[PDB]
Amino acid sequence: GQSDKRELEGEVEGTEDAEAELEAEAEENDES
Amino acid sequence: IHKIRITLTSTKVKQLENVSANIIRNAAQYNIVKKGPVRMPTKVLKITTRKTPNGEGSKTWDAYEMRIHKRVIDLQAPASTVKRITQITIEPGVDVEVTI
Amino acid sequence: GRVRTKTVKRASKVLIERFYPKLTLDFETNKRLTSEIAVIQSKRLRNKIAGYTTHLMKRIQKGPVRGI
Amino acid sequence: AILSKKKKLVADGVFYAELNEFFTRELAEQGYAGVEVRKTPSKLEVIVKASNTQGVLGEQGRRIHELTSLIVKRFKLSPEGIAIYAERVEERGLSAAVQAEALKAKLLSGLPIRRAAYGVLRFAMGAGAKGVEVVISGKLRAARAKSQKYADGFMIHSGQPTRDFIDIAIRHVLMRQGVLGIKVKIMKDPAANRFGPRALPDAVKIAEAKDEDEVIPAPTVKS
Amino acid sequence: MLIPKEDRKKIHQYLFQEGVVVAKKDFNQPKHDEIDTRNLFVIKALQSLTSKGYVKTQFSWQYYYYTLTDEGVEFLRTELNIPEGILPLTRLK
RNA sequence: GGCACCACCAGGAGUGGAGCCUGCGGCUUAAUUUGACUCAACACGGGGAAACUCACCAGGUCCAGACACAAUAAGGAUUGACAGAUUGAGAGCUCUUUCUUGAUUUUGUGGGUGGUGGUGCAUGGCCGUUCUUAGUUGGUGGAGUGAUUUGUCUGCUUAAUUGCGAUAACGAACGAGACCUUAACCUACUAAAUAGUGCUGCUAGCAUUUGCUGGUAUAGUCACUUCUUAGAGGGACUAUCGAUUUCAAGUCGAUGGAAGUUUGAGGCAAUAACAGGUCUGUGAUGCCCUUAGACGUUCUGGGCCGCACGCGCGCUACACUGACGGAGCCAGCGAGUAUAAGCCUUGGCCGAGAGGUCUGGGAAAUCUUGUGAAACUCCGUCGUGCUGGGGAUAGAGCAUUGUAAUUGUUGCUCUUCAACGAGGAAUUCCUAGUAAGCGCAAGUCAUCAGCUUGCGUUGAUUACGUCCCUGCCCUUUGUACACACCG
Repeated sequence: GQSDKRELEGEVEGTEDAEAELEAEAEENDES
Repeated sequence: IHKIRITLTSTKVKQLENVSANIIRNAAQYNIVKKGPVRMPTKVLKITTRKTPNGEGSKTWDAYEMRIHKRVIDLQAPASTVKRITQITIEPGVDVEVTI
Repeated sequence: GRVRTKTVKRASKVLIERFYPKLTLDFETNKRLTSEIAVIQSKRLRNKIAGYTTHLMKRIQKGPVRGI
Repeated sequence: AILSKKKKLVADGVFYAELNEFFTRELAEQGYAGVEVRKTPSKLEVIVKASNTQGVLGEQGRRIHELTSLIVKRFKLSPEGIAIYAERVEERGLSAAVQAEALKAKLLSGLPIRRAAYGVLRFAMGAGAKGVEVVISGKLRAARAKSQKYADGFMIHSGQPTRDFIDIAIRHVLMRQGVLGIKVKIMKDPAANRFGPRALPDAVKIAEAKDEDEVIPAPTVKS
Repeated sequence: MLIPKEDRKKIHQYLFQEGVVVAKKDFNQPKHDEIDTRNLFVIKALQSLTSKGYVKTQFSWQYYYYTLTDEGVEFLRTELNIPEGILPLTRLK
């Protein structure tokens, strides 16, 4: 990631993947 | 009544001491005269290897260790009472051997 | 050398700044008193903490101490 | 086979080590975390920890049946001597094990490293882990080998607590160009510890003052 | 490799009925245990099957680990001449 | 400017001078495999290589080439093979021999599979070095258009960016320190016939004083944990007092204390990194080479040991504080097996010894083992002599190890009696149970320890200071360097 680009979207696209998993990982256990 | 010996061995002491303790409790409220637990001199398992996978650099060494501790318990009780104590005080860390 | 660090210096002086009256110019009672006031994970650290605490009180008695 | 006490608990470790290695190779795709061997009378309980306990013990528990059978035939064990159960991990982000292979699957799909590296970091920070650091070193479209460390949150580095609050998992994800080695270092919060120490050695927690009460000169209270 | 017709069979219905195969990586071993045939016979006979997608293979610790696939059962359904309607050990539940 | 026995002061012990074990280069070679060359290469690759390891050399086998095809094939695709020949071989490896099993399988391709092959200047991981030095970073605030800067510093102090102190900074985080393991204290708890003691029996010796020394008691159906072991804890925090200093951080002298040098020693150990080292540890790998007359593998015989030479880690020693020969006789860390393919091996019996035989115990605080070790202590012989200080070179015989000891595995007995009579220029380690002597165990091991890793016995001289040498760090400074002076 040496460019001026691909790191703005290297963070926000990366963090929404985690934000996509916190929601999912909290759905499987509560509704068990 | 029977002259029976029980040995407790493990690598970790909090697990080892717990198994030692409640068995002794099982011989407190039960009026069974008790000998033990006998804290055996600890045996340290050491091996001295070389840090370098190859043979370059400083001469430095890795000294790993294991500490194994033994507790032997002497019992004067029937075979049924001695056997049920171990399954009450079974816990994965300690292996339990009973010898008459 | 026997120079105290900041984690034992600032932790000790907060004790004076909050519990000045019940401390005393004696280590052992201070040693037992600091055992009940602050949660200390190690007894060596508490003996380090309590030691500077009494020494500060010895300084407070003989004059005005700076920073407390 | 009679064995000495020194060579008995050593064999238990080597058996546990070799058994633990086999599960990593065999059940990597289900996010296998670790193995617990709870010795018990008349049974050898083996607890397999994985994120996905449905792929393991799947299609009416077919896989676990052909797994525990693969075990008894190498360890000279009777068929009734072992019983294996599968349990789902409580915190996937807090476990540095599962996220390491979870990173491995994401790495293999060609995703850019910046998107992949931060994709798990915020998940560990989602789980409440006090800190996390991921290191990727090797080659990517270039001959020269370089390293990139992505640290976040609080870190401890030296001393005894590094064994109590830090768990690590190193994997080499297979690339067509060479070897890419990774390291994932994650800390459970000291306040979240239930077994060892609950805080750092230098953590000094001061209680608050009980003073500022009113005292009256000299009464007597008779109850 | 050349395996006699009789010895190859005992390899086959060992891949059925406790069909998970653990073989030590020692081809000069006179006998792989529980399989009354050569140890080198056991590994190679299953290598073809794991070569043509009928059993999984796993290498670790110089120890092999084989398991019978669901797709491999149909291969053994006719070649072993076994009667229909039998599930060896892993599907019993 | 600062710190440092990987620098010096003052010392101690050395090394460097002889022989020898070992390594490096060099030389030779059939191969004498090779990695590594300032600290950070050279008893380092745990690398003490008969076989194997082995990658090398001269020879010989096996496919252990999976799987999809095309070729052939039942009138047999082909494998195992008795006699002989050959070969090192009782390798059906092959050649004459015609037997023998039968669709597993023979040819070519794709596809592979495996490499101690090359590439550590394509890499991972680990280790070493920077550096175990003390250094590193952000939040808010200030400076600057900005990259950045301050914080993160004149001074004192500390082992230390560690604290005081000064302060456009304030309060924090990592590292250090804390933390963990080990050593020292516990007559205060918890217990211990796998530890000991004292009593009590039963017994033995000498004086006869009722005393002194043993053995025995897994029923004397005794007590105890002081000493032996470990688990729960307490105990030190520079404590009190004199000084010195900014009276601050601290330091120096005394008192008590088990301990007042970071209480002693270590484990862990930051931000980025190095063309430091390893593909010769991995079924860890990318690429190049090979892949059946294999660079895979196996087995045979040889090698890493080979010797005109330079160097390093060391051991014997150079004599009398000593050699022997008697007598005294005290440590601590550790290791151990069953149908194996042989462990520790006692006790007894043979052998001068080495070694040999028969039993037992111990899968383990029990037995091996109190590992009754050596220096050391005492008593005599030697009497400064290359002596009886030293055990190189060399011969003969006796055993063990292992299929196999020749290029002597290793030991023992006799004999052979080498230099060495204190080491030039240089240079190394080190401040208290430390240095220096003195032995024992675990490792690589079927045999082999002049080597490491540990342990214990005896046990000092002199500093407790400095920046003079060296090294590094920090600041100021200079730069036309940033692939960063190997520019």
